Amino acid sequence: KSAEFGSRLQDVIEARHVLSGKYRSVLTHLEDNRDIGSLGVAHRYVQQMGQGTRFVNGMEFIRRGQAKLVSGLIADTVDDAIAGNASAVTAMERFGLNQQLLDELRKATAANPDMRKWPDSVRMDIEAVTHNMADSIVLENRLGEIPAW
Amino acid sequence: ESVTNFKKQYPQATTVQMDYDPLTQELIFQGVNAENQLGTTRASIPAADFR
Amino acid sequence: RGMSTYEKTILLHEAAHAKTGRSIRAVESGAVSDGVVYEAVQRIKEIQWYVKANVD
Repeated sequence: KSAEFGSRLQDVIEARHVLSGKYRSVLTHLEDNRDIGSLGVAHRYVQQMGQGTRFVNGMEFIRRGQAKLVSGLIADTVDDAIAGNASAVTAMERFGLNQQLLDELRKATAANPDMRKWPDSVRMDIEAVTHNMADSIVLENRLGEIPAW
Repeated sequence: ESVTNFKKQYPQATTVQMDYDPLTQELIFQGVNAENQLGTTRASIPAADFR
Repeated sequence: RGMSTYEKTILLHEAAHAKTGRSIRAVESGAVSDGVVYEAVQRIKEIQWYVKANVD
């Protein structure tokens, strides 16, 4: 209901920042580089559910549902950091940011807010920063828990 | 020895299940719950030292 | 036997690079989720990340 956050949650559910544009690298990396075994919930139910095809065929749907949510969360929390929220910046740096990248990112975003893609000057760094984050969440979040950081 | 160590590490575990992984020649222990559900505890032991 | 005491210690010092054989296995899905080594790789990668912001 809150006007302060509902808009961003809607965007995270609808996957409007992830399907095309700057951030699709994350979704591409997660989509075709992992399997149903990475859900964790797969292990917890392989024996109640009939262990047949109806299990594996169904689990792919959940994989492709969850990947979009994770990517949308990362995309949201990166733009929030670029905006100025200090609490996010001190969590972004856990995966390798530094003043040099952030200054250039803020400069680039101001000249052109459209940004169908990142500039070639800083592409290969921020791209690697995000990919490191994407892997970590999948490992800590397996149980359905909120990591400390 | 393996069973005693596994139970010492995880007192809350009531039952133990054993499985074999042929690809890496590995033996795996895991705690189990009712309704055929599985827990989070796990352990690994190579076959060479067991033999 | 035809080696000095100093050299044959450097031989063990370089053989301590055995990590490479184990870093690779934790990048490929060979050591799937085996404890100890899987956690050590993660908490070495975390330190690798840390040094950039604050100081493969």
